[PDB]
Amino acid sequence: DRINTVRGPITISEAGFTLTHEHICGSSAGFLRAWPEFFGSRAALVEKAVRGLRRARAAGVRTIVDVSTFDIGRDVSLLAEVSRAADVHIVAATGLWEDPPLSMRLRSVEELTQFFLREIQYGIEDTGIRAGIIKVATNGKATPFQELVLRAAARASLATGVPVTTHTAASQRDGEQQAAIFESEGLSPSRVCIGHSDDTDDLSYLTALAARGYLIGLDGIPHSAIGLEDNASASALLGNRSWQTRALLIKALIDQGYMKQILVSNDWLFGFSSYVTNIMDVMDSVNPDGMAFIPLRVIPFLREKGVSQETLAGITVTNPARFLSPTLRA
Amino acid sequence: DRINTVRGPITISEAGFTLTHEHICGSSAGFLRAWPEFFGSRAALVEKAVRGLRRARAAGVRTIVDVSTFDIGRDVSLLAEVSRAADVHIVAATGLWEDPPLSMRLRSVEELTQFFLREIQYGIEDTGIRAGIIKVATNGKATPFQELVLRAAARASLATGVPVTTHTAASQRDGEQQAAIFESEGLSPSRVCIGHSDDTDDLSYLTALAARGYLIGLDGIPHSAIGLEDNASASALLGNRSWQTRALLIKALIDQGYMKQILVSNDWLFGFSSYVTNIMDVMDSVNPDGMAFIPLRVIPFLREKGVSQETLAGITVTNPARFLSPTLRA
Ligand SMILES: CCC1(C)CCCCC1
Ligand SMILES: CCC1(C)CCCCC1
Ligand SMILES: CC(C)OP(C)(=O)O
Ligand SMILES: CC(C)OP(C)(=O)O
Ligand SMILES: [Zn+2]
Ligand SMILES: [Zn+2]
Ligand SMILES: [Zn+2]
Ligand SMILES: [Zn+2]
Repeated sequence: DRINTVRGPITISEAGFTLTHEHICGSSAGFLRAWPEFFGSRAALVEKAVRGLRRARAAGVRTIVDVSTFDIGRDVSLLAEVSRAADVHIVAATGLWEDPPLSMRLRSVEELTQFFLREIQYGIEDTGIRAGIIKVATNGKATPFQELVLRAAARASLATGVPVTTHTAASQRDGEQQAAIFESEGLSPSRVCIGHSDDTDDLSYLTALAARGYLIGLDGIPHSAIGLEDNASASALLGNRSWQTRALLIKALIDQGYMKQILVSNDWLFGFSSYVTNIMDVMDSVNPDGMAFIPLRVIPFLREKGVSQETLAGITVTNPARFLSPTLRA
Repeated sequence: DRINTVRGPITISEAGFTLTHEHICGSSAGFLRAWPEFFGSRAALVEKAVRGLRRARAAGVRTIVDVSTFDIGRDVSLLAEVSRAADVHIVAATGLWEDPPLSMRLRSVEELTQFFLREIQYGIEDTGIRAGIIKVATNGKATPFQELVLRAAARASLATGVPVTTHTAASQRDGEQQAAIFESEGLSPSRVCIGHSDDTDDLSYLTALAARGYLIGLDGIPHSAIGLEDNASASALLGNRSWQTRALLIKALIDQGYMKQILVSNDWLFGFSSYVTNIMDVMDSVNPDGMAFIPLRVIPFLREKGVSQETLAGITVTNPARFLSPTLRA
C-alpha cells in the first residue's frame, strides 16, 4: 500500500499521473560530484530540472520514476532537492545499467542481490532514501555479468515486491532472453516492464512479451533525429522513426487488448554526460516540451486517433500504480 | 618548493621516505559510498589502513603517493582521515586508470585536460584537496581514449609541473608508446614515471626508457603468487616471479647508472573491490608486512646484495622528492 519516493513513502492514490522511465541526469557514478562544471554547475542542473518538472506538473504529471542506477550516476540527494522544489514525486531506482565498473562486474549473483536489497530495504548510500524499482540492461545477447544482474534483480523483486524495469536493444528482441532469465528465477511477468520497446515496430516481438504478462515500456516517444540534418551522433542515439510512429505503438497494443500492460514515458533528462558533449542541447531542440511531451503532445495525438480519455487515464495513472505497488503478483 | 597532500602543502624535506605507488583502497567511483559493507564497514577499512600505515611509519615511511584516480574510486576524505590518524603524508592523484565510465570515455583531450587541471589547481570534488600527481594507464596498445588521456595528462603536467605516473602491461612494452605520446605533447621524461616496470625482466625495454630520462617505477615488489597453490585468480594478478626477482631489478638499474631514476613501491592496498572477492585476504597472506615490505624486507635484501645505505636513501628519499617537486624539468 506504499511506494518509496526520494521524500519517503506515498500512498498509491498520491502517485497520480506517472512517467515510468525518466532521468534527472544521465551520468556516471561520482561524475557530478567530481566535475559539476561539465553541467555548467550543480546549481544550473538543479534549476533546469526544477523548471522542467514544474512544466510537467502544470501539464498534469504528479510522479516520475527516475530509472537512473548507480552506474547512471544517480544522485538521490539531487533527486530529493528537485522533487521538493518542483512538487513532483520521484521514485528512485537500484539495479545496474550498461556501464557497471569493475567493482560491480566482478560480483556474484548473491553479492549483487545483497546490493540491490540494500538500496530497496535499507537505503541508498547514507541517505535513508529507498529505491522503488530495479533497473537492468542488455544491448543484444546478455553478457555473462548481465545474466547475473537480471537474476539478482529477480531475487531482489521476489524478496520485496518492487518491480523490475529493463533497457533493451528492442530491434535485437532482448526482452525474449530477459523474460527467459527472469522466469528461470521464478519472477512473475506482472512485476516486469520490458523497456525501450517503442524502438521496434515488430508486433510479433511486442505481443509475444505482452501475451505472457509483461508490461511493455513505450518510453522514448519524443526520441527522433528526423529533421536533424547531418548529425550522426544524434541519429545513432535517437533513430529516424518519428514520435508519431512510436506513439502509434500505444494504439496498436490497445487495439490488441493490452491496454492494462502499457507504460508510457519520454526517457528525458535535464543533464547528459554519458554521450557526446552538447547532446542535451540537441535533444532540447528536438523536444522543447521535455517530460511534458507525453501529456501535451502524445495524449492529444492518441485522442485524435480515437483512443478514449478513460483508456489514456488507465495507461498514465492506473497501470503505473499497479506496477509500482509492491507485490509478488500484480 | 611545496608538494600538495590530502592535509595541505608540505615542504620537500617533510616528504622523507616516500612510497611512490600505493593505494588506501582499490575500488570504483561511488562504490565505497554505495556499498561500504563490501569492506565490512567504512570504519573497518579506516582502522585497517591506519594500522597498516602506522606499521609503515614505524619502519621509516613518512609519505605515500596514493595513485588511485576517479575510476579507482579515490575518496580523498578517506585518505585525509587515514593520513591524520597514522601521521603519514598522503599525496592524492588525478588522471584516469583502466576503468573510466562513459561520462569520461566520451570526452575530448581538451575536456580531460580541464578535468585533470581542476583536481590539481582547484580541488577534488568539494574538498579543496589538490592532487600532487597524474595517473594514467594502458594495457597493451593504447585505446583511442587512452591516447587522449595520456595527452591530457601531458598538458596538465606542462601547465602545473605536477608529475605523471603510469600503469603498463610491462611485458607488452607499453612505456615505449606512452613515451611517444608524452613526447609528442612536449612533456619532459623527467616528469614521468613508467610504472609496473618490475613486471618485466626485459632490460632492453627498461634501459630504453631510462636512457631517454624516464623514471622507472619498480612498484610491485611483494606481488607474487609463488607458493599460493591452485589460485588462478591470484596467479593472473600477482604473477609467478618472486619478490627477489623483482627486487633485483633495482640492483640491475643501479648497476647500469640509473640510481637517480628508480622509484620503488609495494602497490599495496587496504581494500580491493575491483577484483575477485577475498583477493585482499589472499594478498595479506602473501605479504603480511603490507606497505612496510619495502623498508623491512627489500632494503635489507639489497644491502645484503652489496647496495649501499647511501644509494638506497637516494632512491627512497631524494628521487621521490625530485619527482614530486613541481617543475617542467627535474
Ligand atoms: C475499446 C478500446 C477503447 C475505445 C476503450 C476506451 C479507450 C480507448 C480505447
Ligand atoms: C657504485 C654503486 C653503489 C655502490 C653506490 C653506493 C650505493 C650502492 C651502489
Ligand atoms: C542515459 C541513458 C540512461 O539513457 P537510456 C537512453 O539508456 O534510457
Ligand atoms: C587496483 C589497481 C589500481 O591496482 P593496480 C594493480 O593497477 O596498481
Ligand atoms: Zn536505456
Ligand atoms: Zn533511460
Ligand atoms: Zn596499475
Ligand atoms: Zn596501483
